[PDB]
Amino acid sequence: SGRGKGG
Amino acid sequence: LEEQEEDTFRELRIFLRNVTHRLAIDKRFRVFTKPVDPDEVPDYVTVIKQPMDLSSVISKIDLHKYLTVKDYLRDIDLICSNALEYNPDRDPGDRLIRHRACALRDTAYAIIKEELDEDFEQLAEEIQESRKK
Repeated sequence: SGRGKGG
Repeated sequence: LEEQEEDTFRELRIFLRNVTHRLAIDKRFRVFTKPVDPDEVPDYVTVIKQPMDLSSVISKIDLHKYLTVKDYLRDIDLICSNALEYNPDRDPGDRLIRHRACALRDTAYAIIKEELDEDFEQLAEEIQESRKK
């Protein structure tokens, strides 16, 4: 995974 | 003559435009209607080699890049699989985007299952086969 959105 | 082959692909593109429009106006799939923006998600390109989204699918339909619904679904699957590969499962936003990716996949397959004539699809796949020769 990457770090994810909204960050 | 071989006009019949081009007629098949023209009808296929019209069908694909219709399916894609229904996906793109579904509020659940807004997040997949534009490419992921590296300015908002700077690590995206370090995870995802082949980005895809519904606006790119529409461009590809119009430039004749899909000769079969199989190849179209390959790109719907890629939207979903990119989203499940990139997005972790740590907060409610992550879970929402992951559930939306699966629903995009499931919705597209269900429309296709319901509305696509199998002999029509098979003809398109076999023309593509004969053009590979």
